[PDB]
Amino acid sequence: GSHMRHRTLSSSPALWASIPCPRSELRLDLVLASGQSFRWKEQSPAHWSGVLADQVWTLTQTEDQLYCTVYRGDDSQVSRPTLEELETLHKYFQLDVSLAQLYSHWASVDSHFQRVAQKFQGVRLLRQDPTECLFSFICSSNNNIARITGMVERLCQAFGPRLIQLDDVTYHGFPNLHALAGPEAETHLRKLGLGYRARYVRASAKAILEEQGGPAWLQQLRVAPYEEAHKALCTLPGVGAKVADCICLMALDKPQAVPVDVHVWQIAHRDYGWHPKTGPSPLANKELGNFFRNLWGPYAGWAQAVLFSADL
Amino acid sequence: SHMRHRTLSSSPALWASIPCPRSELRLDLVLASGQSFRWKEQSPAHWSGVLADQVWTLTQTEDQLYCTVYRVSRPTLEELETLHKYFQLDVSLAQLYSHWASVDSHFQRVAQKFQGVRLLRQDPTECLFSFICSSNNNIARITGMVERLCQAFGPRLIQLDDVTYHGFPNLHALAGPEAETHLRKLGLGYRARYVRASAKAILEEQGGPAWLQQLRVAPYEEAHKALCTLPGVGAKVADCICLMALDKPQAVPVDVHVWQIAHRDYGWHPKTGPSPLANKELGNFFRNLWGPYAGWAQAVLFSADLR
Amino acid sequence: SHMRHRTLSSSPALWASIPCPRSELRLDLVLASGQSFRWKEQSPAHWSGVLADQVWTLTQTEDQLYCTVYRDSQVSRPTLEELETLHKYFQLDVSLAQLYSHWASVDSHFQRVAQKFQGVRLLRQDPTECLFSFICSSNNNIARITGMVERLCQAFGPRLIQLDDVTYHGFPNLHALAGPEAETHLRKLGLGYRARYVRASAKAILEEQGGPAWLQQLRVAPYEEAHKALCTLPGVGAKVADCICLMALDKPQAVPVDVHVWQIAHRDYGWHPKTGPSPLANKELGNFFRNLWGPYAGWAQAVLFSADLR
Ligand SMILES: Ic1ccc(Nc2nc(C3CC3)nc3ccccc23)cc1
Ligand SMILES: Ic1ccc(Nc2nc(C3CC3)nc3ccccc23)cc1
Ligand code: NI
Repeated sequence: GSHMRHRTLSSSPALWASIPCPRSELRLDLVLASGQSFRWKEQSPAHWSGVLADQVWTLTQTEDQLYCTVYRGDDSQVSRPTLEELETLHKYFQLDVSLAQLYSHWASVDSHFQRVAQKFQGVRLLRQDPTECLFSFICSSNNNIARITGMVERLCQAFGPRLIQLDDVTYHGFPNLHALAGPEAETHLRKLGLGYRARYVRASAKAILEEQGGPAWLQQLRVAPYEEAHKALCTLPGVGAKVADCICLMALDKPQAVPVDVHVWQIAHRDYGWHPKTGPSPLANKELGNFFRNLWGPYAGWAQAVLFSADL
Repeated sequence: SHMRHRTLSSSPALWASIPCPRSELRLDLVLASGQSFRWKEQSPAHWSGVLADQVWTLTQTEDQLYCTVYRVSRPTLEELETLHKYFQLDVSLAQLYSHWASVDSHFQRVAQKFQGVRLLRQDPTECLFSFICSSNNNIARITGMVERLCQAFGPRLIQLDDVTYHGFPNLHALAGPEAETHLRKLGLGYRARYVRASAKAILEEQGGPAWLQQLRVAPYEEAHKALCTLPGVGAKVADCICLMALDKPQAVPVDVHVWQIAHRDYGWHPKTGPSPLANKELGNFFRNLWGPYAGWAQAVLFSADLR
Repeated sequence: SHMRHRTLSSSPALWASIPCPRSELRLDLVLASGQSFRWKEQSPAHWSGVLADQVWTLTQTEDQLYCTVYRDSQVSRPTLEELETLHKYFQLDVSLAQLYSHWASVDSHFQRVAQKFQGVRLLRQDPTECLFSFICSSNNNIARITGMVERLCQAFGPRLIQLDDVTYHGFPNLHALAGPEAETHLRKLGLGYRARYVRASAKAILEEQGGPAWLQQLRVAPYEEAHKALCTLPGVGAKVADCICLMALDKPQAVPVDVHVWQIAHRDYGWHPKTGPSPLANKELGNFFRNLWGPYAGWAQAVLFSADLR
């Protein structure tokens, strides 16, 4: 292992900065391991360590403050987070968005939400890098949080740049398309236990580079309307309506995207008495997405995240 | 002299008791569960509110219902009897709970923690205009509208602490030319017109209160149809009044809340989303399951769902 | 009686052990979850009841199943053959850890519920006892059936032993339940209409089917043949026949369906018939759970029942 160690607050308070953030606007423990991102681990209690854009971070919070420290993978000396680095963290947690106001609105139109959301405040959507989000959720088919976390970790060690080692944890940045598109990529990824998903990863990387003109295409979908972005993602190998809706909600700034599968069907039927007006089909899935947009409004995906967090 | 809300230890000379197990009646489940909007717990375990132009305070032990009335004398026999009628204590809740539990496994699991849920026997006039006055969302907003309505149009009875108690208005007061303008200011919106119109309609039809009293004796089906001819009264409101004021224990008021319970807890779908015909079907389902006190069994499930 | 219910600290000379993880068997989830109606927790963590005309007390640690047997005879610790009949009764040859894994892999709902409810397995019951027990199961709950079976056994079954104020009787044979008095007697013991089905089914197995060797033939016969054969008996429909199949005739795929399974299926799985409870829709719901969980569907059901009853 490495002589360099995971930081805690009160081990090294010189190296931590703070963002003013109520625990009611963000609970790290509900957002960082609830199946949005698969790159955060609680390495010591209340201290969440993980990768953002080829930098490792540790995060912890009091009732009113979000405390962050950053580790850089170069000669540069151990330093407290910069202003620009704090701003990318403010963007990542979309803290511009008032969760208090959204919770109020959903509770006003949905009695079920009002009962369940009391114990589950500070559930918001991370704003993820599209590349990371796409290839993460391509590995999401027929999977659970624990197994995906493993696949993504091994995928990053194999294809992503080595950043730094803290204790016995070696941190890698998320691979670029070129690394995942290479001739060995599928064989290698299959060894790492991706199974059939290994093909979709290589094929989607090749497709975006050759057919769509690189990662600037995923950035175009961030600006494009929800419907255009969703259809465009669904043309990729391994990406159907569910995965396209996850990416839309979590990386392409489409707060109205409602990823539908057996889990959402179960909630809808049990808690709302919903049946299709036309069992899961492509058309009924779209109908159930529309139902939740009609009920909750243009941040329907965000309301869904609160119900998922409350069901788990 | 400044008069205060009584407690049982403070002035026990002025309290009478009715023998009543806490299993036959829990005041805390019945008096602020959206049947009546005129009871507040002004001090702990002590419920104060208006019955027929008199203020009462109510509290209970495990075996006794303690009541005091403000008109300095203890409640009379006739006054105790109107309170016995109000809580319909002739009806054995122990026997009903037994019967429902015997035919309904779900009820048996849920009703354990929620004993003493019964239906108040409300004045028809107060019940009708209370439930017309509701957007039918929340207890708090209706409680406000009814309180302000009573201060504006009802006779002043007494003041206890900083609470001024008014009796419910008579039909004449709600039927007047000013009634709609006034009620609109009190925030009723378009419902203010249905209140005035329904008051006029009931007065026009024989004796005002005497018509609603006829519906109390009339069969459930006749009473329900008759209420539905009133401005602002549909099947749901007519079923509330039937169950709560017209002695129709089989009345099952149906809306999205009952649909949710029925579907989730009983696996019920219509055999023909909410429609008038499907709502009637769901009412029939619960009468078939629970029997002639279906409305009372419903009240237990509502009390157990809200907690 | 001068003879008392044993506890593990009171008389450890008379107890033997079977190596058995609490993850493979929780007595407290299996012995009063409506499979058998003959086990009571007479002292905490100590389950006393009848197996094959012998009384047992059972208790467990995290890794061991501790058993003592009461036989007049010299007070002795359980024999090897007696331990083996207990190993058969709990079907401990079957890996519950492997089955739980398989069900959890194909069913997210099961995975959430089965965490707190491990060691739910199916007892292997005597067919006669299971048949007449579950004939009394129509329009009934665990508490009321436990009473009917207890009174039935005292009235018609041989006295085995008394421990404290509890007199233990073996289950009656068919001949005892088939007599001219049987229905009148059983009606007094509070069985109601079920008293008729008990006498009639006893008569039917003796006269029409050639005695209890018929129930042993159904244990060897395929599920579907055994089920149809049970359904020819008075008071045995699809639900009771499926209970007997699962709990006594070694048919792990049998899924007893009634209003209780309908409720779980609809609420927890969003299932509707691809067509309210009917004979055909009940069969459809049984097929749904066999399709989902595989050939041990009945065992997976038992886990959900144990988790629903809490
Ligand atoms: I709002 C929200 C929050 C979290 C996630 N998480 C995941 N959603 C799904 C299905 C339900 C779409 N499947 C997954 C499988 C494995 C891991 C994470 C998953 C999706 C949407
Ligand atoms: I796997 C399994 C586990 C326990 C039981 N128990 C019982 N199942 C039923 C209906 C639901 C089939 N009804 C009963 C009535 C009374 C007592 C016990 C009963 C059945 C199957
Ligand atoms: Ni349904």
